[PDB]
Amino acid sequence: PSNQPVNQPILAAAQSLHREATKWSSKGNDIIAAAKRMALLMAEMSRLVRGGSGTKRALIQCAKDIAKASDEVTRLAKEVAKQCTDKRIRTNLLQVCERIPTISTQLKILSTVKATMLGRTNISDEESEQATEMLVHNAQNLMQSVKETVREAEAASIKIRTDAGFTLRWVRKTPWYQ
Amino acid sequence: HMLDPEEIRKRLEHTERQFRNRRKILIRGLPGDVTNQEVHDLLSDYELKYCFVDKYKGTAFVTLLNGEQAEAAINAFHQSRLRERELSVQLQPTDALLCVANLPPSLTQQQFEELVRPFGSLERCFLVYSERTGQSKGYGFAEYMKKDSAARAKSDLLGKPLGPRTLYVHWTDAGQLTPALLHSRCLCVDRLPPGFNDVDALCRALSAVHSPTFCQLACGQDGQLKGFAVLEYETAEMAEEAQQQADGLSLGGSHLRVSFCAPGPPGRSMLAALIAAQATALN
Repeated sequence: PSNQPVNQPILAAAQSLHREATKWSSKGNDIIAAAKRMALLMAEMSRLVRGGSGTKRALIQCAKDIAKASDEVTRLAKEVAKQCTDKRIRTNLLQVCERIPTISTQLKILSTVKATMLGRTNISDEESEQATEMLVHNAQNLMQSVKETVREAEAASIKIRTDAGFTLRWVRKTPWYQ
Repeated sequence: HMLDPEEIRKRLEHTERQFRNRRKILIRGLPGDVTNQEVHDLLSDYELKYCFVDKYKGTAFVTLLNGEQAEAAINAFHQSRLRERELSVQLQPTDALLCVANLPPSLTQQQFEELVRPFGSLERCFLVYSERTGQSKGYGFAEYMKKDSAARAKSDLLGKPLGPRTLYVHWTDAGQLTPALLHSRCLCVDRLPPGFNDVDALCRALSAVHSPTFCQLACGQDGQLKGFAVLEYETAEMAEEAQQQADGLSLGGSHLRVSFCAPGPPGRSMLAALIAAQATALN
């Protein structure tokens, strides 16, 4: 009913991950399921960074939730790389996904920094604005790495060993015909 | 770009060797007191990879080395007598065969093996090519050792994007296939103009070589378009000839994409199944 003020750059990054992940079915694909939760959590973050009642504790927990979903995307992508017979894709997948835990650790730290500022009133506008910018840059990097992982995991699905262990299902949620 | 006769022969022979690799036989009518040894003794001229004798039913499930051994065992022992029992020796009626359709026509036999191999051990794996040009018809068959593998493959491939295509998967009865029946009589037409509502102009355009026996636009229960059309021709040669001249043809400011459907069903069954598959996946 009351449209909440948001940080547009963190929302646009969240929506972009959401668009990418909703191209696919979550049935038989826990990366897609996790990527979809990350986007909705990142959309919550765009509201939280603008301050308000209980946003300090909420912002800290939201970054922890995003980090847990990130951990899952990375675990799964490494399981896919282990079954992949194409050196180039396997290497891209492992490279593109090993950066995700690093970005999420920085997001937890940057969330705590901003949360501590929301809880105070002696912080300058320049300091408060740059604390948000750091979250913006981190959120954009995180949503980009997850889009890349989703693309490399999907590219690997046709380069999997005979009678493999773990595989992900890649079935479109968009119209089938052109 | 036309293929040299050596490449055409190479492809067709590989598809023929693959199609003929049915090495699992089923023996019925065995005596009540039959032993595993009696079955091993009966089939002593062949190399047995697997042999399960069901004493309670008078049946044996035997996996031989190749398709040549299976046909030789069938000819030698079908309707023969074993201690006055008439035996039935036939190819095992397995249910692990899939047709994977709407493949990119540029997809190679090797790439098709790469697509269908992760779901299990493959017994048969082949693309279906034109006998005239050696070019791929955009569909192939995958038969696994186990039905669970084929189910896993159908689940992951049905509605899977591959290039500018969405794959279709259809369970096929191995018993209903012959080298001739590998060639589809149905075509799938998509890339229709936006808000296309002139089915008659489509059937006419697709009547330039041969007239279709079936030609309908795909539509939901509310009558709204599903994005494509299914056509059927009297013969496989007629469908192939119509597909060759119609693919890429301009209609209503759009260049139509004309592909082959999975070879089994008639137009009415194919259209309903393709609508059902897309609707299930979208919802």
